[PDB]
Amino acid sequence: SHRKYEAPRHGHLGFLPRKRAASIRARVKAFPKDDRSKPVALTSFLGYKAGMTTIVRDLDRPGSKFHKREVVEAVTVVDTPPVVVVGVVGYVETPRGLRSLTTVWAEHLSDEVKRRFYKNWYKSKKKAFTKYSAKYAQDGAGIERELARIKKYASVVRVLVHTQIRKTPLAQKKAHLAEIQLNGGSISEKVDWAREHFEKTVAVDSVFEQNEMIDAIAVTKGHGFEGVTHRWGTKKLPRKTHRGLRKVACIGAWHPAHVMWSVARAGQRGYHSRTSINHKIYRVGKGDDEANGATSFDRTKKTITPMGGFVHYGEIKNDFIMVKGCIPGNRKRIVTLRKSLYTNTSRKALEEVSLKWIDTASKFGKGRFQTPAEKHAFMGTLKKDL
Amino acid sequence: VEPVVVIDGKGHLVGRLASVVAKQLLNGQKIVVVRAEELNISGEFFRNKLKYHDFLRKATAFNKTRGPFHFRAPSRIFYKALRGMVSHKTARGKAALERLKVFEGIPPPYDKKKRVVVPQALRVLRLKPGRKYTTLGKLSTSVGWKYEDVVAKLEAKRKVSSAEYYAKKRAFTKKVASANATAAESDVAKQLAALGY
Amino acid sequence: FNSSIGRTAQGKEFGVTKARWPAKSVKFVQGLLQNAAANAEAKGLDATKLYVSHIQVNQAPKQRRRTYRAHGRINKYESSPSHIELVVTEKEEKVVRLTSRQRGRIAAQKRIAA
RNA sequence: CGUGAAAUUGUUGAAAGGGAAGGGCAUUUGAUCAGACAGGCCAGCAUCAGUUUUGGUGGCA
RNA sequence: ACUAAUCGAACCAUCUAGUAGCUGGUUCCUGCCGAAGUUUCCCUCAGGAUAGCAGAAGCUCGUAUCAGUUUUAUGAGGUA
RNA sequence: AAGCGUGUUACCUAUACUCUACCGUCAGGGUUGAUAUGAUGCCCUGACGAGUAGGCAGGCGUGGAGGUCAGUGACGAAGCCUAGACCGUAAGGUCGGGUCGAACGGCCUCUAGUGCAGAUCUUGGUGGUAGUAGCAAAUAUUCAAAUGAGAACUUUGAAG
RNA sequence: AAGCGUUCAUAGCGACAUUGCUUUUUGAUUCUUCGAUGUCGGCUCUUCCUAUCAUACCGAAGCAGAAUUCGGUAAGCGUUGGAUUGUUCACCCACUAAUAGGGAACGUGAGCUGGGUUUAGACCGUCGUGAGACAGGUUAGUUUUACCCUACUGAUGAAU
RNA sequence: AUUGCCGCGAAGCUACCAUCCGCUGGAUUAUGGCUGAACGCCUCUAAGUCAGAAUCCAUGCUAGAACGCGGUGAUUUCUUUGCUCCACACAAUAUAGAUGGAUACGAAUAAGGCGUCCUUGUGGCGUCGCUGAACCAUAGCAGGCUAGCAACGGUGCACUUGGCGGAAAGGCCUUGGGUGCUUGCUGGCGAAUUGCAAUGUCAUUUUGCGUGGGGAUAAAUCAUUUGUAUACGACUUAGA
Ligand SMILES: [Mg+2]
Ligand SMILES: [Mg+2]
Ligand SMILES: [Mg+2]
Ligand SMILES: [Mg+2]
Ligand SMILES: [Mg+2]
Ligand SMILES: [Mg+2]
Ligand SMILES: [Mg+2]
Ligand SMILES: [Mg+2]
Ligand SMILES: [Mg+2]
Ligand SMILES: [Mg+2]
Ligand SMILES: [Mg+2]
Ligand SMILES: [Mg+2]
Ligand SMILES: [Mg+2]
Ligand SMILES: [Mg+2]
Ligand SMILES: [Mg+2]
Ligand SMILES: [Mg+2]
Ligand SMILES: [Mg+2]
Ligand SMILES: [Mg+2]
Ligand SMILES: [Mg+2]
Ligand SMILES: [Mg+2]
Ligand SMILES: [Mg+2]
Ligand SMILES: [Mg+2]
Ligand SMILES: [Mg+2]
Ligand SMILES: [Mg+2]
Ligand SMILES: [Mg+2]
Ligand SMILES: [Mg+2]
Ligand SMILES: [Mg+2]
Ligand SMILES: [Mg+2]
Ligand SMILES: [Mg+2]
Ligand SMILES: [Mg+2]
Ligand SMILES: [Mg+2]
Ligand SMILES: [Mg+2]
Ligand SMILES: [Mg+2]
Ligand SMILES: [Mg+2]
Ligand SMILES: [Mg+2]
Ligand SMILES: [Mg+2]
Ligand SMILES: [Mg+2]
Ligand SMILES: [Mg+2]
Repeated sequence: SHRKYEAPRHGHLGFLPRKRAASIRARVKAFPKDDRSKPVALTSFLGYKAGMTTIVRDLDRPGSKFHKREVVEAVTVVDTPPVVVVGVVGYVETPRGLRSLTTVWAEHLSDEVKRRFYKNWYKSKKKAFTKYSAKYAQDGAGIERELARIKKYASVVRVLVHTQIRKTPLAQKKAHLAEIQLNGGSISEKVDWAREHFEKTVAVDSVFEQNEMIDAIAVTKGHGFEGVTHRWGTKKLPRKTHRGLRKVACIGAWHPAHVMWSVARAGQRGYHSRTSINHKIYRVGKGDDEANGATSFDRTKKTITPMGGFVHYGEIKNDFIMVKGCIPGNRKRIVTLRKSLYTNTSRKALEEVSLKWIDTASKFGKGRFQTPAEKHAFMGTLKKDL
Repeated sequence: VEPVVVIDGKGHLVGRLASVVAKQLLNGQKIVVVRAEELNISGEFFRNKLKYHDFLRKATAFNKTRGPFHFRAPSRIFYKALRGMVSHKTARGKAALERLKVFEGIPPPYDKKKRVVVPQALRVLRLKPGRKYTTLGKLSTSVGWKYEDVVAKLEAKRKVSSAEYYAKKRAFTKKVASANATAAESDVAKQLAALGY
Repeated sequence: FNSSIGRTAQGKEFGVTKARWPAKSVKFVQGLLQNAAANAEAKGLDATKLYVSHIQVNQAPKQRRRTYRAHGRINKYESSPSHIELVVTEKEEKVVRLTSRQRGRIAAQKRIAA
């Protein structure tokens, strides 16, 4: 017989299987549609999520009852040192799908990306790309042969970048290598753009800008094996329930004589690839720019790092992106920021954000001071020596 | 009577070409089918689209990954019609189906190879004129095949390369058939004319 | 005998996932490997070439004990002892019938290519 | 502690194994094996006999 | 309720292999033949007896007397 | 149309029909002054062959008994094992090889506690489960030394 | 389609008749299960049907607007919180876009609970001489096992 | 004092008890239309065709076939002389089944193909099909030894000049010389006895081992270590 009481399903069937991700760097499964009139730019960037903080700004949207008033919003800051372009991959079109036809690498690879090709770096002879580097030796004719194939064929062109994780307070020592599609220009311009940027960095201000919607692509935070109450949001059973109450009472009817794929069952929670869209950029900050955290309204010569540092990450000494709200994944986690796949004109987009204040009070407690000079002025001179 | 027989899928009826190919493989003939997107089915497009939707909705209820698979490509729709005409669960049927290659478009090496047709499967020979028919390119795309425009760009590319092959072959056929025509009214020619050659 | 054993990284060198460390089993084999290797010097064999050519474990007769269950029942609590034996060894370092056709074909072949 | 079966098990050897295994008819392959020169084995052709099948052709009503 | 883990009549031995129209089982091969679940009676209706169907042993004879059939002749019938 | 109705042929294949062979059963016969010496034999002729419950017939096997083979056997009886062989439609019988060590068969008859897959069969033995469930109440153990082949668990000291 | 619908059979209805569909009612049957398929209801959770309550797009009206009514495609997406009752059913309060109807062994007891029915204790009423009966009321009354296979949820992994 | 109790309490986890985020293209149903016959009119329908739903398929998002696939880096000697390539030598290993040749336009089918011409067309004229029963190839001890003649061809073998082919290119078209063979024609010599038939053996796959000619000179796992991870495996990091 019927349920006797209708209710919506628990959990989303399109986010299955709730299994661990294949890689800790979530892959980009779609790039924006290419219009070849614009110059050759990157379609996404790589970053390390540093943490979250607080802003104040004036809302600019008529109709709202907080129009022209100071609203408080949560932002997340991601550490984005420039990516080093070290390769290019041509993709031919085929009645089975895109297919890499060939790849060309820069003649010099840093050790931070050479480490990516090693499981045991410290024992090896470090032989990676040593014979390939002799293809530029005489005059680089063989390299020019491969680049010409990408120009002739390869209707889709993607570039290879690796992070400068040395300039980051991670213990990792090993950079993250990824493919980023090149939009703008035709195939020849895309190949020429890749060739001219070999061994050269690409700043985040050239691919991103303030007030535009970008998407986050990261693996979420792992939680291990989890029961059905916190994995699917199913009702806890009554207190009187014998042999367990954090369960699903009926896991199926008699017929079909099987457990269904759509029944909530215990398993892995978190560490799933997720792609969240429509994160407005609130600030594109710069590394060699003291007063990162200052705005037009603060003028306090302070960076974006909270007082005492970002908890579990460190200080931000490089450039950064600062998007509204929360993105998937935790601190220290490699995140891919991608430009919007469609043009958003919501009026929640298209609106210019001017920050009025950035929080730098410590996130290691109830931080009550924005800067050490502010703490010194309020609290006075202490017993601790100078 | 050829070691590998290559059928051009264009203009054929899917089931009658599947009946011939099934019996051809079971008799030990290797068969390659090309341009499976121009295969045809009798009946109007909407009617055949409904028949695929009835096929799409049947799946294992407790696990969709193990149920009937619903292949989108027109080469695999045709292959789905070959199975069901072949005892595919036996090792003889497995060895038969190994003698089959089905393709979209005409890939190498079959681009420069001779293609045949099956007159009992040809729609222009089989269908009553005025009766509607479905093309396997439109049907497959309408149910989720993603490579109609890719095959079309490569098929038109091959036709350009093949039309200008036939251009110089016409010129060479002209030269050969001229010297043979002059070789007539000769002594050797009139003897072969009595012997029928 | 590996149903519901745990999994370890240390099984990779053998291509498995379930592998253990049977301490008491190893001591008994080490005792016999030492005894058998000791026999080889008394026999004059070369110890550097010794290898386990044959090793065989059989079920010894079970040693009975008793366990006590709910509701006044009694079940067996038996040991599964072993017989072990092993050997160590030194390393080590047509008619054709032809029919008259086949004979003639061979003879004609030998007179056709010289 | 005579002999020392089977269930069940270890080693060695052989063989096969995409959601059981096992079996019936036939044959391939591998392995293994009995008998016989004073005709044993497998065949080819001709002319017949018995039972059929497939044609060509002739004379009549 | 309790009367030694036994209680709407304990436990132990014997009568006792108690009776059962009821349940289960009932051990080699091949050959030939081959059923009934219907009649009447029965405190009969999950059972029997009785007739029928079946096997076996044959006996008296040797193509009879016959016949799940028809024809011809002669009746009878009260259904469609 | 590879659909519907109707017509014509060709073709496919049952343990069915025809022919032949072989087996068995039944029926009718032949066969003695040598039946080319086995008359429950040999042979001719024709037909027939499904089968639960059940009936009858002819046989195979086991324990013991009378007779016989002046049977086999420590130069190896019985038993057991044997993808080694042969006979029988079969029940079964025989032989080779290995193991073994003291009795045991063929044939004619007698006799029976005489043939197993079942009975939630009896007694004994053994599996998979499975190196699994578990060895989680009673607050709690730790360090060094000694002994010893071996110490989380013994002894002593210290501490908790 | 006789009539209703101011007139006008068919906007919306519709007598007298008649053709169906369904298996969420109850009958009827006794085919399966009595060397046992755990038995009502509720809770929990998933999925399916459409005979659509709402939501999308429409057609029609005795559609001026508004609000409604009839009908189409359509099950994509929702369909509630409470008082009383064990209740299925029922009834009311209230919110809501709406509070549609069903199925899945009358879904789902090694998932729960145990209020009811349906053991043994006890009381009442009626009936019975009595022991006792009551699909009459009342109260108390042990809800066992997964470690196997599959399925499902996650997690390794030989061979390339 | 089995976490003694109380207040505060970072980190971590966590709440519609907190905050952020939740896309746009096509094809369609009902329905309404266009053009338009059947039926000289009409008509959304018969041929065509427009718009159009919370529908469907894609864009997007998740997983990634552990028997789908691609590109790229490095690939172990001073190491029972290891690895790889090329060639030829011997053995084994198998065979879903060679026995002259898979012999290439594209579209239409109430139309085309080939040739030719013109004013370059949706052109004129001729011719063809009515099956591949074709075309190419095809004679020689399973194809031998040799003599000429005609002609400057045909075909094979390596070498080579240049171009094209990325859908799975891995093949196609060429250029130049050299070396064979030629059955295009005319000759000479040999073949036997495999006994009247016995596939009467002519292949391409895989693997070892050998010989001589080049080339290169790594990693991964366990163990230790981290916590962006975690029941264990696994994952993600560090270490001359
Ligand atoms: Mg419902
Ligand atoms: Mg965040
Ligand atoms: Mg904090
Ligand atoms: Mg089957
Ligand atoms: Mg366990
Ligand atoms: Mg116990
Ligand atoms: Mg013994
Ligand atoms: Mg055994
Ligand atoms: Mg399997
Ligand atoms: Mg004859
Ligand atoms: Mg008795
Ligand atoms: Mg009794
Ligand atoms: Mg009979
Ligand atoms: Mg009975
Ligand atoms: Mg009458
Ligand atoms: Mg009457
Ligand atoms: Mg017909
Ligand atoms: Mg019989
Ligand atoms: Mg019987
Ligand atoms: Mg006896
Ligand atoms: Mg013996
Ligand atoms: Mg055996
Ligand atoms: Mg003795
Ligand atoms: Mg007995
Ligand atoms: Mg037994
Ligand atoms: Mg029996
Ligand atoms: Mg039993
Ligand atoms: Mg355990
Ligand atoms: Mg304790
Ligand atoms: Mg409907
Ligand atoms: Mg139920
Ligand atoms: Mg259940
Ligand atoms: Mg229960
Ligand atoms: Mg109760
Ligand atoms: Mg105490
Ligand atoms: Mg009009
Ligand atoms: Mg994906
Ligand atoms: Mg994979």
